[PDB]
Amino acid sequence: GSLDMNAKRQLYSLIGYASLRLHYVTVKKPTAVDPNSIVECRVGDGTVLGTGVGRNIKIAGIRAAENALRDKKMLDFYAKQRAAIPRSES
RNA sequence: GGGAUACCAUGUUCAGAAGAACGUGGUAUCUC
Repeated sequence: GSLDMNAKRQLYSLIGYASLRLHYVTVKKPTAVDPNSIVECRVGDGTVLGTGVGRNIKIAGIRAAENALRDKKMLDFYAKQRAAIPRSES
């Protein structure tokens, strides 16, 4: 299918190059009165592949990955980019 | 007695392209 295992595979394997600067930030810190946690699938400090939320947070973590592999246009877009990438980059 | 997050610690597992990440021991809060 297309989740967790398949996700991590997409992110790193499919779009896991050098300098990409992945950035899955965790927000909404879970609690014993509302575990619910949302993830921020972003990279480069200005790119959001998607977002995810879940009760046991994992669904949030996963949903996060599944979120990044949900934007083929963005995914592939990076493929080319990764290949292009000009000079003078930080 | 079931289940969920988390803390200290430790590792296994998913996969089976690739590699990521979750698990596990116990204390506790909540909850059923």
